[PDB]
Amino acid sequence: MFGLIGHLTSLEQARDVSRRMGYDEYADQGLEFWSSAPPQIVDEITVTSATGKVIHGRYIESCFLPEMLAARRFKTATRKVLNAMSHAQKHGIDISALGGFTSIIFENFDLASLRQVRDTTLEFERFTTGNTHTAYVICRQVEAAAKTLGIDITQATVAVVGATGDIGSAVCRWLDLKLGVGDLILTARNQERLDNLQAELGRGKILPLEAALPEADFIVWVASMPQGVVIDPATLKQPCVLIDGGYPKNLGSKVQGEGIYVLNGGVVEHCFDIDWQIMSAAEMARPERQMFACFAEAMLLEFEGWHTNFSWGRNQITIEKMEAIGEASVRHGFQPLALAI
Amino acid sequence: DFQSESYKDAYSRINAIVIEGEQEAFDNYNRLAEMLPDQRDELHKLAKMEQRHMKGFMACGKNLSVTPDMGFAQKFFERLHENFKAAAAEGKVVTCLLIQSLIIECFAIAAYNIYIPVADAFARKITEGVVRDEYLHRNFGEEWLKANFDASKAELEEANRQNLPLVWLMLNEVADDARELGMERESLVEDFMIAYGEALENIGFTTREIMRMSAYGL
Ligand SMILES: *C(=O)CCCCCCCCCCCCCCCCC
Ligand SMILES: CCCCCCCCCCCCCCCCO
Ligand SMILES: [Fe+2]
Ligand SMILES: [Fe+2]
Repeated sequence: MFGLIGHLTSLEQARDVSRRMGYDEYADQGLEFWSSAPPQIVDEITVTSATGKVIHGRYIESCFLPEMLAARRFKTATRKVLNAMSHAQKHGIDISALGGFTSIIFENFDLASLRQVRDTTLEFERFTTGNTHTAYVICRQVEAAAKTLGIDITQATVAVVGATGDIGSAVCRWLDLKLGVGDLILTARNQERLDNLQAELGRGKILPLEAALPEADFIVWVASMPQGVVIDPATLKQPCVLIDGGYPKNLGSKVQGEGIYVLNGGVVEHCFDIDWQIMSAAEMARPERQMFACFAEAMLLEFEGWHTNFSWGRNQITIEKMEAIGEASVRHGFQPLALAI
Repeated sequence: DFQSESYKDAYSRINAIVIEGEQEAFDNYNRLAEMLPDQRDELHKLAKMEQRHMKGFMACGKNLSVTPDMGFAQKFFERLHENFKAAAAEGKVVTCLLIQSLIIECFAIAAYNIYIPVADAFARKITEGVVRDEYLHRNFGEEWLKANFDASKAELEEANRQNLPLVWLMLNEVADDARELGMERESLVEDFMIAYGEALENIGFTTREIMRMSAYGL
């Protein structure tokens, strides 16, 4: 049994998705109610691999909302994640993806040292962040978008916004060693983490966001932003490819214009219909086929029988792990989401 | 953290609530023993194990130099007492079980869990003893109603509607009180909903049912 632990992107989305399912009690209430709400299994999932193997899974709603962080409800947010993980273990789920901000909260607030949740002791090998698969998928999306637009990736500039993060640092390593990208712009908040990533990569310029934007042919957005920034088209090159891998989306608005291509980063599409409701709630273009890559990782781990915390922690993702999850990804029938033309 | 000044004021009513709570539990379980003959022995066991908790919390009010306001605590439980006595008088055992082994137990589970990490060392040690018993009392109500689920469902839904809103009123009454002891209302609601939703799932309710039932009155 695999598990998917996620959360909604806003209170308005949470109230809308609740009302659209039968959950009217959650649709009528505000932040304080969500702050005390328990985790809930709200979807049963069956997936068939291209190899024919059938797996089963469950979606767990954590009831975390990004506004909790802006309202500084840091302890609330911590409980949402720990209660959701405890819920997965109590129900005997073998491997669960910590989607979206639940993995970020887990790391930023050192939740490893809080692993006793009521009568439960969390077993970290039953969880993955899914970040290895997300980093792999985003790299394939860069590669394919470049071929699709007639851009030579070895002659082009890629800016990685969030380059010090777990996903961002993996993408940088693969863009360097497997794609031979022309040049790499590293962008992030922590100077020391940037300095260290530049050393370990042996290349890349460090630039603030406002100076990275106008220089980039591709911008990979993998920043841990609760909110989403507003980018004016006029500041960007033409053509520019925005790969927005954030959840919530790093692009707080629709960036549309001449020579601007926006791609939902870290999304895969399956060769078979999947019977479930949660990707409709997530506004995938094809909600019966498409899903976030971190959730696909949990499916891959269950397909392969790799019941372990395959993606864990921060900055531990290696090229060989990305290659391994990527081969499993193709084999079981997943393909990276491509530019929509 | 002080264990000084207002903490004793607040602790007077809280300790009172827990004594009376454990008292109401002793009685409710005795009357259930009459109401269910074929488990009269088993119920009498849980009932006695409750008096032991009451002694334990008497002790907690002792070595912290607190005198518990037994009047306040009796007003605190009046409605649920009133609802219990009337249901038992009418022979409605399904409703009695929900009040005592589901609602009141999960109230205690939530309260004590939240209390332990902010308790002084002595009360914390004792509190940690009781909390695991309460989970076992919960499981008695759980397993009975689970055996008689089809026959009991409608009355459970009715008793949830009649009594769960009292929990919310009670948590509001005692809120800022409980804050002085270092315990947040938000965490109390969550722990209650977690433990109550759990018992309901074991009993047979589905997720949308539990979500409707657990939030009723909130
Ligand atoms: C992975 O890489 C990022 C994953 C992001 C998290 C995706 C969560 C999708 C939302 C699922 C839909 C929620 C529906 C249940 C709402 C229930 C409310 C009571
Ligand atoms: C202990 C402080 C918690 C604050 C919440 C109010 C006091 C506790 C609620 C009442 C608990 C009653 C439990 C009685 C025994 C149930 O088996
Ligand atoms: Fe008790
Ligand atoms: Fe009890």
